[PDB]
Amino acid sequence: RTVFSSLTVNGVDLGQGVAVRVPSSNAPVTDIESDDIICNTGFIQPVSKTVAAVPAGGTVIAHFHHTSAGYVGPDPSDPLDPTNKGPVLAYLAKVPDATQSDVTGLKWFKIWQDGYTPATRQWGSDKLFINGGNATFTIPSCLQAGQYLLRVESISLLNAEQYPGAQFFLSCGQINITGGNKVQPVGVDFPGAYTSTDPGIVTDIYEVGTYTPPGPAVFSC
Ligand SMILES: O[C@@H]1[C@@H](O)[C@H](O[C@@H]2CO[C@@H](O[C@@H]3CO[C@@H](O[C@@H]4CO[C@@H](O)[C@H](O)[C@H]4O)[C@H](O)[C@H]3O)[C@H](O)[C@H]2O)OC[C@H]1O
Ligand SMILES: *[C@@H]1O[C@H](CO)[C@@H](O[C@@H]2O[C@H](CO)[C@@H](O)[C@H](O)[C@H]2NC(C)=O)[C@H](O)[C@H]1NC(C)=O
Ligand SMILES: *[C@H]1O[C@H](CO)[C@@H](O)[C@H](O)[C@@H]1O
Repeated sequence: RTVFSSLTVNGVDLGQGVAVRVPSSNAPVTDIESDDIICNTGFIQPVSKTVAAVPAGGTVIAHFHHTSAGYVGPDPSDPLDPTNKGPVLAYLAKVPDATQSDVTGLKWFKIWQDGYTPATRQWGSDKLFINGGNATFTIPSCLQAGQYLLRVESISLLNAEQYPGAQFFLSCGQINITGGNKVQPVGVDFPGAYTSTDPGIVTDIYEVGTYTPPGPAVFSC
């Protein structure tokens, strides 16, 4: 169990809950056909009306912690219990307004992931743990400026030998990409991008040799 609940943009911490729709619970989403797979559900109200300005090319940190409160001191399961092996992923979708309530029917492109590295037997989740819940990635330099949602996700595959089983821990940040260029990548639907036959979603982690995280290939300029 883990929750993405704060952002840092080019080394500046925005504050707990700022520009993120923070779920009230650290309970996972498990239904990949639910609209809950888009940006989670049950947000702490009132939801932030901050939209973080981020230059295209800028470095973002999405902060995960064990609970929706963020950092509350030492905890052996903060940011997650590292027995929960799996990937970490980040997607963007262009939106008319990053504070709009309706997140359905958006087109999501993947900008970062960290899956499994066979030679070191290390998962993205292990690195997230080592990094104190910091999922650090760059916003592609060539993107069209404007408002976007930033969907960042930690998947636990501990119970993923069947479907349902995989546990999806995700939130959406609210950003305004500045500068940039004119690229508007092709995206995928949520729900829809993840299916019950995807071997990134149904897998035995005690039988992993190679692993491919679910969803489309990472977009890069
Ligand atoms: O079908 C029903 C489900 O939808 C429901 O789940 C709840 C759906 O409403 C959620 O609250 C939302 C949170 O998002 C707000 O949107 C904006 C977020 O950005 C802000 O900057 C802006 O001001 C907000 O407008 C939206 O206003 C608010 O309603 C709630 O958290 C979910 O639990 O459950 C019942 C199902 O039957
Ligand atoms: C995770 O991210 C935070 C940024 O939110 C890092 O904290 C900052 O570290 C820099 C340089 O190391 C300092 O200038 C800031 O004063 C720190 N801010 C804090 C502690 O709130 C933090 O080091 C990262 N954690 C890990 C384990 O990498
Ligand atoms: C944002 O910051 C990181 C270093 O903190 C860089 O690695 C990245 O290229 C971007 O400048």
